[PDB]
Amino acid sequence: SLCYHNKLILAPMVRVGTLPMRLLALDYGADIVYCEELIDLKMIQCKRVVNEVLSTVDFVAPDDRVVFRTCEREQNRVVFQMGTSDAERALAVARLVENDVAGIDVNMGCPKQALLSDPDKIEKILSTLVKGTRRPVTCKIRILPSLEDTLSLVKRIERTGIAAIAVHGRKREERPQHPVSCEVIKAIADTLSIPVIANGGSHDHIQQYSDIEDFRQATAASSVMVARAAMWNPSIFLKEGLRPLEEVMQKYIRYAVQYDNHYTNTKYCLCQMLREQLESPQGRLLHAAQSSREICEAFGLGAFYEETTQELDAQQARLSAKTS
Ligand SMILES: Cc1cc2c(cc1C)N(C[C@H](O)[C@H](O)[C@H](O)COP(=O)(O)O)c1[nH]c(=O)[nH]c(=O)c1N2
Repeated sequence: SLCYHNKLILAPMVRVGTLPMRLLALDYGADIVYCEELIDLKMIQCKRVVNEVLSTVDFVAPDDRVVFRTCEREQNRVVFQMGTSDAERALAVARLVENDVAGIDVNMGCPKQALLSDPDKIEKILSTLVKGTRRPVTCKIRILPSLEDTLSLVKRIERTGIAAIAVHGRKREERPQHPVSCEVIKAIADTLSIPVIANGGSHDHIQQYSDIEDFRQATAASSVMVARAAMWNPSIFLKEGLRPLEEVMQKYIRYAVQYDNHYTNTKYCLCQMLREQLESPQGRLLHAAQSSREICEAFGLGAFYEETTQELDAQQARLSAKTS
């Protein structure tokens, strides 16, 4: 049901791509939102729990930590990314989450101790997945050192029946400071019979909404996935123009509290948004903050925090045995 053509996509990002960021990207016009990479070996340990208090579906590890949290609002739009090096374990993890997500993605940059380097194994993991789940299956790659090797590999990958491929147009051995190769992404999109999601354009190509469609045309790709630009301000997806960072940060913080996001993750994401402004008044208050309450107070959201905490407590009582 998920279509990968002509879309704006939030790229998978460790730490950044937890539920609050995903929901905020959807608010601002992203069509598809990837979660952070999560490890198959960790996910197989988790229990699926319907959390009626938060109105979420939680995947909860044996140490009681919530590894992945989702909700009905993103069900039709969220793509689950795993790091895997074992076909049958990947498939078990996909079946664990498949009823709560719209797509399953494999990060080819992830090791086998990169998967990208081993077409035999890629073909096995991806064909096992494609055959075994009712959701579309994608993968995400970095380009190889030679143009010709890159084109042969993607032809191999494509024959596994995946629905789309995201291509970060940088070689493994080069920083984000090196220019992105639109030439290569164009050659891949020209070659492949499946949609290609261009990636790697933030900063050097993508500073405002209209840069996204420009990058898509330069790459001749079907869609564009955005990571760093969205991490800095997820209203990058909004056709009408960027929103003021204060509005965005407050909206982020509200989601983080309403979905009981761990405060260290909330703080990490805010620090990425405030990257040029750690010395601003709010920057310094954030730095000192050691709890979600203190994060909220740093942004003028103390009354919001108290009220929401009371709401979530009252919801918990309402939904307990005693009320029955
Ligand atoms: C903080 C952070 C975290 C991650 C990443 C990046 C950043 C900045 N990236 C890579 C990312 O998806 C993307 O390919 C690159 O950042 C290039 O695209 P942009 O130019 O940033 O839009 C990444 N890639 C991936 O496949 N899975 C992941 O979970 C991560 N995590």
